[PDB]
Amino acid sequence: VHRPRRLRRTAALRNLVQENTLTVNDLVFPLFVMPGTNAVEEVSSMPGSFRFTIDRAVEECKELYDLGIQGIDLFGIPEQKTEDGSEAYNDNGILQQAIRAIKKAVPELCIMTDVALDPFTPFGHDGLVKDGIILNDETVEVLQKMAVSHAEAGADFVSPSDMMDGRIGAIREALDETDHSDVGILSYAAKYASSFYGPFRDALHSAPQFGDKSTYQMNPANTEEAMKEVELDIVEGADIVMVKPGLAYLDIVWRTKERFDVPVAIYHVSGEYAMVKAAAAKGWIDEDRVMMESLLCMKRAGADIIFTYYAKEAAKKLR
Amino acid sequence: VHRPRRLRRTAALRNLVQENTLTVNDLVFPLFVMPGTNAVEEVSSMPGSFRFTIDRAVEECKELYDLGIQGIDLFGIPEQKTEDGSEAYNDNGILQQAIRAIKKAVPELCIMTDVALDPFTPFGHDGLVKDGIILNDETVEVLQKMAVSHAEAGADFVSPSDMMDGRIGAIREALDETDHSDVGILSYAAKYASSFYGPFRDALHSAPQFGDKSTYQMNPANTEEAMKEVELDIVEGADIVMVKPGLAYLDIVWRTKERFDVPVAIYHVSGEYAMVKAAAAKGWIDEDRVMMESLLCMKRAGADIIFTYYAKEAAKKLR
Amino acid sequence: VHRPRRLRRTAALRNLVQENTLTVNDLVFPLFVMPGTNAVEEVSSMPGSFRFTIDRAVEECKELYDLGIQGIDLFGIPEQKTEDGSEAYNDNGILQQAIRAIKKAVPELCIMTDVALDPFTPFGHDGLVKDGIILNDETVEVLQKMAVSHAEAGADFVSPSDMMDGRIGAIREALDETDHSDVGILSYAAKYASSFYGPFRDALHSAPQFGDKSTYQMNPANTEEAMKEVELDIVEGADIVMVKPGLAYLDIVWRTKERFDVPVAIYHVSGEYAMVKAAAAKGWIDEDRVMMESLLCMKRAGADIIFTYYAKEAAKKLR
Amino acid sequence: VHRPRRLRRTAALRNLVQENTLTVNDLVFPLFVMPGTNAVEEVSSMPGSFRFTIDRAVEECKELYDLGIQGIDLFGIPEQKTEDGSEAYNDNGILQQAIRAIKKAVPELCIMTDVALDPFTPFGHDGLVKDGIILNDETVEVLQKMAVSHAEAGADFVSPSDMMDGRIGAIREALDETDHSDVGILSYAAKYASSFYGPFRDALHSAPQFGDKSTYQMNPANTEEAMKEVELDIVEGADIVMVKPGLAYLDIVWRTKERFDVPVAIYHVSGEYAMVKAAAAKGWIDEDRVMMESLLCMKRAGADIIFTYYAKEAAKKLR
Amino acid sequence: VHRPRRLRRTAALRNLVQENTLTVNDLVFPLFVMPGTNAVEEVSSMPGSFRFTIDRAVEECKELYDLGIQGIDLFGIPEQKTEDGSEAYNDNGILQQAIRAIKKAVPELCIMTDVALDPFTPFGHDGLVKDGIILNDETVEVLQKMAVSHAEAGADFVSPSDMMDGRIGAIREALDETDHSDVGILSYAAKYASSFYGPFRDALHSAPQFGDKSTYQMNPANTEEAMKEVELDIVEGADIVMVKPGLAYLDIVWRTKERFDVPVAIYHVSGEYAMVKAAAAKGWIDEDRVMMESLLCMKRAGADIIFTYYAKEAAKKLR
Amino acid sequence: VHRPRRLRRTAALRNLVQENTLTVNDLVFPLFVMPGTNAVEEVSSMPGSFRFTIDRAVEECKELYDLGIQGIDLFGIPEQKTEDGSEAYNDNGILQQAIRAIKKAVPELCIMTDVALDPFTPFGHDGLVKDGIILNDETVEVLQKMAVSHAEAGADFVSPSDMMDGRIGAIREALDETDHSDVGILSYAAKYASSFYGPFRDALHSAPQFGDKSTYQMNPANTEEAMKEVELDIVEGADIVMVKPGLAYLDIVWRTKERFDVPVAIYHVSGEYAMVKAAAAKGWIDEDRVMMESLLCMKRAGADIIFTYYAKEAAKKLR
Ligand SMILES: *C(CCC(=O)O)CC[C@H](*)CCC(=O)O
Ligand SMILES: *C(CCC(=O)O)CC[C@H](*)CCC(=O)O
Ligand SMILES: *C(CCC(=O)O)CC[C@H](*)CCC(=O)O
Ligand SMILES: *[C@H](CCC(=O)O)CC[C@@H](*)CCC(=O)O
Ligand SMILES: *[C@H](CCC(=O)O)CC[C@@H](*)CCC(=O)O
Ligand SMILES: *[C@H](CCC(=O)O)CC[C@@H](*)CCC(=O)O
Ligand SMILES: [Mg+2]
Ligand SMILES: [Mg+2]
Ligand SMILES: [Mg+2]
Ligand SMILES: [Mg+2]
Ligand SMILES: [Mg+2]
Ligand SMILES: [Mg+2]
Repeated sequence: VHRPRRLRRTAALRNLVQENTLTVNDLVFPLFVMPGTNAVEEVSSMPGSFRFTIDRAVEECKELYDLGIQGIDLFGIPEQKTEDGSEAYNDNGILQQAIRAIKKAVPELCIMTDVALDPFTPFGHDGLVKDGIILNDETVEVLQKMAVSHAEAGADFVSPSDMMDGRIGAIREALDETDHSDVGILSYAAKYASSFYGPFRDALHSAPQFGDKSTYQMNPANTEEAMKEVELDIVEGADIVMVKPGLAYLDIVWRTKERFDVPVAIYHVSGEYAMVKAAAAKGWIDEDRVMMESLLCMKRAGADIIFTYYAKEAAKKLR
Repeated sequence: VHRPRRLRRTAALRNLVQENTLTVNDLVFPLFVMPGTNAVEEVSSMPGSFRFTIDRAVEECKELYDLGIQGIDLFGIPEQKTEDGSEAYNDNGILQQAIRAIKKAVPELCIMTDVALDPFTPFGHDGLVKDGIILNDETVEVLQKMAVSHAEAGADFVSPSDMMDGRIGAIREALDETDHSDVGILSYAAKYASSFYGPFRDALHSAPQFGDKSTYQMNPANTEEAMKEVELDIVEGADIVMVKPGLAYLDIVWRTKERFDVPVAIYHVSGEYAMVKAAAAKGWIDEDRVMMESLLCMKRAGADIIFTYYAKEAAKKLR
Repeated sequence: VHRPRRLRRTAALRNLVQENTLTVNDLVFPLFVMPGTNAVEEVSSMPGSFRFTIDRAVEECKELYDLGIQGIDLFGIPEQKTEDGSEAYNDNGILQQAIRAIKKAVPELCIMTDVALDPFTPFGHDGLVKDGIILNDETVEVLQKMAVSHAEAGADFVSPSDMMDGRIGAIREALDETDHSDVGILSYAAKYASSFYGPFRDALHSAPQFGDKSTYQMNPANTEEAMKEVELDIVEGADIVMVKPGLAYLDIVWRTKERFDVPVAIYHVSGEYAMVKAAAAKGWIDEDRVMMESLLCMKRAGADIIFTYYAKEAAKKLR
Repeated sequence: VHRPRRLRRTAALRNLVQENTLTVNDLVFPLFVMPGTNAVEEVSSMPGSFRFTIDRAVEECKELYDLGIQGIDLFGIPEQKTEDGSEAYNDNGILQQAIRAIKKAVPELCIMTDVALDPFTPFGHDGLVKDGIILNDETVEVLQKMAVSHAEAGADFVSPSDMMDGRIGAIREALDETDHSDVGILSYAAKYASSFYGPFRDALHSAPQFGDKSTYQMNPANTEEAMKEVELDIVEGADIVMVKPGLAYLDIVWRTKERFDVPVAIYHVSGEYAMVKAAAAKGWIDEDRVMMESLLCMKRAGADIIFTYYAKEAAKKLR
Repeated sequence: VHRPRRLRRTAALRNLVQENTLTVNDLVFPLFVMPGTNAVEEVSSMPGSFRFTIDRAVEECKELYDLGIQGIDLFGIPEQKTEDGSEAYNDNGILQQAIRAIKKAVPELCIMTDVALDPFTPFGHDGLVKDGIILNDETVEVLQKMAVSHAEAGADFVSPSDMMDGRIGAIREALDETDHSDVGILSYAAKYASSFYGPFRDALHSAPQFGDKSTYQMNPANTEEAMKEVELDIVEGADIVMVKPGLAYLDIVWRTKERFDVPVAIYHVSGEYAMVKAAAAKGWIDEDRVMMESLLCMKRAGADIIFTYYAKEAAKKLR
Repeated sequence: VHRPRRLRRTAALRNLVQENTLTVNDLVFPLFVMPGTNAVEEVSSMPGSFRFTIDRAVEECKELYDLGIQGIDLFGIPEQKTEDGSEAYNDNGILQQAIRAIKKAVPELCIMTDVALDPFTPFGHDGLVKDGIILNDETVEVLQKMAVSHAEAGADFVSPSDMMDGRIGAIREALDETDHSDVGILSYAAKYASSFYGPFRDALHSAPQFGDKSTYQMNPANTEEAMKEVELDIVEGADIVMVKPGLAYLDIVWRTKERFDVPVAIYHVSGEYAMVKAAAAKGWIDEDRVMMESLLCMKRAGADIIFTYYAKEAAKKLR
């Protein structure tokens, strides 16, 4: 009686019933900005990924937008790393310059900016360290000024990847106070303590991360705790809530979409990206096929936004 | 605290968070075929719609598929109308000739065929009439042969618009018996007794429709009864289920999608089409914008397939 | 075994099981009030619709109530349009006079009043414009005084169609402060950026609307975002929540009714009205049948109140 | 913040927000028919209710339909009572004569017929008795013939009040076999062992009811068991399901409507009717107001059809 | 296969599976206290009901508790009725004396006290009347002092039957402020504007109730609005929430129990009581059977507490 | 108020609250068997994976079970490939020899056997090919015999990976007929048309896979269709249901577990395995940590059984 294969008999039927499709409007391109002029350094552990000087990020953002990419996520690599991480909220900071430069050149592009102290401190942590303890409230107060700093330079969205308690609310208070109630917050609501973050940590040159990040980042075994975490951020006022990492976390994505009535974002992490890249170099997989299939998997799971290092290559195929 | 306008501040942000999108793959173009060679009669009450000869129907389907449309829905206008409606299951019938011709020329296109006795009988009803009563089981037995007839001509899908009880299960049985278990059924599961079908009625020249069709077509006031209708049709083995009419019935479309786990189809009826067309001719509305917005509304309501007479125009804009 | 057609066999059975019915108590008549004495101007793009002088609105409200209509929605057309839109909260305003006059003549009628700056400003926007940006908070403070102004003149309900963030709460604070805790608020909770608003914009003579209204009005593709929008307004204290537009938005209506335990209102928009009117002028549809069927569709979708320009014609048929 | 009294401040507002309404189309009038010509005996325990002769029953039905009542429920009082209850399926039985006479005179009225052995047997039970045991399957086999008998006389619906297991499926089978698959079944799905049926019992003169009917009629303490009872009856093929008694059973009515997607019917029992009637005669209550409020309560509980002895009085007021 | 009658075959099986049972712990006895010494007046419209002088209420409360009744609801009939209703919060009031006397004699009994201005004012309303408008906030401030007055005299629970907005919260604030955070509140959360309250209004001799109570008491047609009403009272801090009236409102009771995780109370109103009493006087029903069946109906619907005038007669049978 | 980091402050607290854990009992080791004696060929595209001879397969299973692995999944590589794939049901086939040998040596281990025609046919598809069409019912009839063949050799479970319609029910029928109603079925219920199966394909040497397998394997874009697929398979009688591929499909795994009440299995595909393996060889990721985290992710998604090529390595670490 029931033969499901009827909806798969032809390409002309599979497209009709196809529940989900990937578009360029689902893609956000992360951009690493280092100091200097006219230099582009390839990440050794992320083939195809690059460190960009401000002038080169500007031109990259032209190519990105012309391909139809709507948003970018900016990551800063400072020349000086300090224990108090005060360079994070420097108005003359490399990140701040990048925002200001890109907003001038490509105004129609949405500039999302990372709000974390990870590459701004010698300990390699998202927050301030005292006696081996990564502090909560002391960090958030630094995070407040950082988000203000980004909004000041002209940023559209701030994306705090710190995983501190109640930072989203404080940042909302901080941004509202400084005439930026129109600058949005993409919370990294359920960021897990993953072993998939390798290639990202050498890409930002962040100094030895010391002890692991299990004091604040989620236990990879937990599902219910992600639901608690996301809700707190929505009550705090987050416009968009993200789950990280991506591929092996598509179950959390589904739970967040089915339950919260808020745009869902996902991170196609460096490790996932390096996995596809290394296996294709050996000839064991097809890079193009796996990268696109995995991006469609994220759309099926219920993600609306995908922060991916394959965004530009994905943009070219969806033209 | 909460400012939803943040996700509306720029075209860049609106596109990232946009929950639903319209594609060429959500469109099916209904096609009316009349007897003769090389003639295209425009429908008076549907500007832009045409009665096609088998040879010019082929011409249209080349143009349709090249624009990226995956499926068509065929309607036949027979030279002769009989009380027993036997021409419906004629193997040399115009409908059958059109299927066989289109399938030869453009094989990669999905041919869906209307299974109803409306234009084949002088009484203008979907079934066989006796003493003013439109008969159920006697009709289905004729419909069984009709559906088999289409499959024999080369049809991919059959779309029974009759609204007789238990027709789908019997058609499934009849199709399975004649080695066509790979031919699908798109059921008009919740088809309503609407006054929006005016322009469709004179388009197929169907003879005096007599009294209304409230004895079998659903009461426009009923919601819970659409759920009952759809289920029976799924248990019977429908691959796709349809809600008709479209615009003013998007609540039913949403109920069907949230409850049944089966591809949902919808009909953008001739009345809706003529309504946009007549108001645009006066300059009171923008044709392109209203037609596209109404199509987006249907995707939002949770439809996957849209039977629309604007399909080709919409395809041109999404190209 | 199961033959649903049994409940459709006769008119005497269809009425018994009929899930929903339209009554006069479901209808609200929108009224446009222009300055002057003894003048009634027909809207060129809305046949059957009229611009009313105060003395003529009074007499119209007699005919409306005598037919059994319980509520009216007042729209003002001022002689002077100012960039600050201060005429909106003028106690001697044409809208205010209308409220005061109608309340004297027909006390038993519920006067709902529009709270938006659309026809009161040269830019044709629901709010105040600065550097091309339609302001949020600055607008709401003007909206506060406007609602107070209406309540002062004797209005029963205020219906803010502005689509600003947090206006409903502020208006509730504003009305509570000025001894009007008994004057209700019908929020336009999920008003979409539609291309169906044409004939309404020329009816209020509102000056060229400049750029589109996508910064605040909802994306026609969004369903989940409407659920977020409605809830915020209910927490803010809205007595009634409306979805706009109507016919092609019946899915949102269903979601709002099934989830919020609050009276649901809907807007039968000018474009929908002009569509039925233009097609009937051509003879392609039956005006009476389509207008009533579409009103029943709204009752089926779960609406309690219908703001419709066919209200009086609908009232006459339901007598 | 929240003031619900805002929607109660005026008759104009109460009517707009009113969730449910009572219509003539929700009313079915039960009619008792006795042997003889031209005689109307008033029931002592039901003031306003009458025993009717076939000829005066016709007279009543003209008056009923002209007031707008769509359906009647017929009860027969036979001249002779036999232990095998064979008069129930007599083709010249008074019930059958009444069906055939009413259907000729007022054809546009829906005739529903009681299928029970209560007034046809000396033991006063719904089924056949053996050794003090009211038999199940032996009863249903008699009920099958009874239902067929009514269909043969011209009945539109059969309403089996017996509360035997699996009776509906068998009646459906029996009706389908005898070319009556178009005749519906209104099942007394959750009929309770109530003490409210006093005035109904002497009205049909049913001989000494013996011991109570707790062996088959539901325990007034059971909720979950009504859900079990109703489902079996729907799977068996009931078109409408009924809850009995009415007023004190509105919770069951709500459970049935929220869970089953099938038209729900209810019985306004003789005891409820006599209760209002006796208290009004003392001047302790207002008859008109209580009868109407109780009918509104049933519509609110989610019933669509109401079997009530006040049907004609209610029809007069809704006219 | 499935024969439900198996669980009804014997009394020894019906008791095992019986889902719900009525106990004495489900019963609360309402008590009307008039001024004077050694006098008991029978309510003409409520046979079996009595007006009690303080000394006679004390002795009645002995008989009530000895039968196993845990709670009583006290209603006051003052010698003087004033427009400001200041006698309501008089420490020397007849109600206050009753509380104090009964608490001395039967300490183990739970004294619940009515908090409404109905029999304390000449207009016969639950609140203070100004220009025909029954005031909200002005009433609640009087209600605050009334509840304090009751708690002062030694009351256990206060049961506000006023149906004013936000009274439960204010009374909670008022009781908390005056060292009575341990005195509970049984809110009349969803009290409907019923025509069943007749015999209660003459029992308290309350002066002509003037215009009806539709400005604050619920529309008998509304279900969703009861859900909104109950929640507000639970957020305000109500320990117990009641639905009124009882029998014809068992659907609201079910909705309240299934959704709110809070003890549910119900009122077996005077009109329901007078209905059973009048019909039994005629011999049409069995008083004992109907009274107990209807009390079990309330337990089935999900009520925990039943305010009933048959409580003592019910207590005697459940001994 | 809320600080989730409290449950992350120490390893002592993280372990107490940890929602999910990985055990040796959640692991199944897939085993490839080739013809010959005493030979172990390592897969070029899967480092760590091996082609085993029946005798060395036994050797492996001793080592596997001693580490605590409860189940294995056997794949056969036949010396000869025929178009009818008859070697699949050969009783002296290598697969059958391996079952019979392993079951003798290590009896306490659960032998699960792959039921597919992929490595047995030159066309490289799961079913029989005719005119470019992979046949359904003709395939299942061969699969029936195959499953019976395994049961005859001594298999405990059969795991059909074919993705033909209605194969499970027929296999259940076929197994029950041949006195093997105690042999289970682990259905590949939602197997997707993935590009992750590269390294598995050359491992079993399966001849040119021809065109893709989108005619029967699920579209990676479909969520609702996995729910439809799984249900049919459960109604057919599957004891365990599987989702494939794994990591990028954890949303489907969660949907299946939350809805179906049947043990959920998952496949850690060769592509995922090669991805971790290739990236670790470059030193971009930690092999041990990523492999274990991905396995934990699967347990979190709600899987109970995990088919993984890292099973033995994982078993060593959990020892
Ligand atoms: C139903 C209508 C048949 C009829 O009444 O003629 C099947 C075809 C639907 C077409 C919709 C339209 O374009 O009106
Ligand atoms: C059930 C009652 C039969 C009986 O016990 O006599 C079927 C008829 C219901 C009538 C309800 C009433 O009016 O009491
Ligand atoms: C499905 C894949 C068959 C094929 O396409 O060769 C059944 C076996 C799954 C193995 C998964 C893997 O390791 O790739
Ligand atoms: C979160 C993780 C920081 C770290 O531990 O390196 C902030 C940035 C996420 C992207 C990581 C990736 O691409 O893997
Ligand atoms: C909302 C839309 C304003 C506009 O854009 O014109 C306020 C009034 C709604 C009615 C519009 C209609 O009737 O189409
Ligand atoms: C609510 C109703 C007051 C009234 O209108 O009389 C407070 C007391 C309820 C009991 C009424 C009854 O027993 O009917
Ligand atoms: Mg957090
Ligand atoms: Mg059907
Ligand atoms: Mg809003
Ligand atoms: Mg039954
Ligand atoms: Mg209240
Ligand atoms: Mg399957």
